[PDB]
Amino acid sequence: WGALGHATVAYVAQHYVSPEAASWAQGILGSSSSSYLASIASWADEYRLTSAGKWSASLHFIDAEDNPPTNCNVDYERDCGSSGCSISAIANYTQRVSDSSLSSENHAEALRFLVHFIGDMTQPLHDEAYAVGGNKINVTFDGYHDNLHSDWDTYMPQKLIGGHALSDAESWAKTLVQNIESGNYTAQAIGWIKGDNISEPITTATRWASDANALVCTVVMPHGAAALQTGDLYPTYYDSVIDTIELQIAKGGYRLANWINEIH
Ligand SMILES: *[C@@H]1O[C@H](CO)[C@@H](O[C@@H]2O[C@H](CO)[C@@H](O)[C@H](O)[C@H]2NC(C)=O)[C@H](O)[C@H]1NC(C)=O
Ligand SMILES: *[C@@H]1O[C@H](CO)[C@@H](O)[C@H](O)[C@H]1NC(C)=O
Ligand SMILES: *[C@@H]1O[C@H](CO)[C@@H](O)[C@H](O)[C@H]1NC(C)=O
Ligand SMILES: [Zn+2]
Ligand SMILES: [Zn+2]
Ligand SMILES: [Zn+2]
Ligand SMILES: [Zn+2]
Repeated sequence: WGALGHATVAYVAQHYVSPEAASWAQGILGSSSSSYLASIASWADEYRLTSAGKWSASLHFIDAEDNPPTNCNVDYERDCGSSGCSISAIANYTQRVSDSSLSSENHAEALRFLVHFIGDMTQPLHDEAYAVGGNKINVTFDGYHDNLHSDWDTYMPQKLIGGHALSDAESWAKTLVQNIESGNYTAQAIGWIKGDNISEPITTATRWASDANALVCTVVMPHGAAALQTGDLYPTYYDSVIDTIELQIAKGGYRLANWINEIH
């Protein structure tokens, strides 16, 4: 996800963290603001744009080597790779935030990374190798020449909401929260975190990856890529996927809240 998506996942998480957990994260982040998690949700993307951070680019995704749309599957040892992936990064930093030998700012870095990666994992193209996670699939959306990946990360979410300011993410999170507590997602919500255990970060994260990867075959490119490079994707393709985007942003937020609560 782009900026709006990351901030939204964070605001949703802020709603579900216990009051005690919310004070430990605020202490660790050195900020007691109303946007304590949301304001740093995109830090990892800014970091990879620096020479110091270039090494971390591969942590934002897992290139599942499957065969969409026929067969979608994730395999940790087959797909993670030599330079790490989102799954190994979840394990690394879950352990580092609560390590007593590390420094305060080592803890702040780990938390900032967790806030980000738990969200990135729900974007289906972040769990798929094909065409470089869809970046090579050139398409037309709303009259513009984008690529599949950027449409899922940024353009479709912004088409729905209308902007990427923190205030936009705050309002989107509000509707999502309503739906989880008293709406369409209420019955589903518990299944999003069922089984998640901080003492089993690899098994847990692989589960999150498989859940998102399955959508590549059924929703992202159910009829191959050639079917997507031929007309404008709005409104027909847009209409068929926008419900899934909201669902994935909500899962990220709910899972992040529960992860922080368990760690605390
Ligand atoms: C676990 O997290 C640490 C902290 O971010 C990673 O350490 C960085 O590793 C890169 C590449 O080796 C170095 O260039 C950085 O300078 C390191 N930073 C620090 C603060 O140590 C570490 O590589 C991560 N390990 C895994 C397996 O992902
Ligand atoms: C995709 O890439 C090539 C190069 O731009 C182009 O010839 C083809 O028509 C493209 N598809 C669209 C939708 O541009
Ligand atoms: C988490 O993992 C350990 C097993 O290693 C277990 O004792 C604990 O009950 C597990 N389940 C939850 C929900 O924490
Ligand atoms: Zn992202
Ligand atoms: Zn992306
Ligand atoms: Zn990212
Ligand atoms: Zn509530």
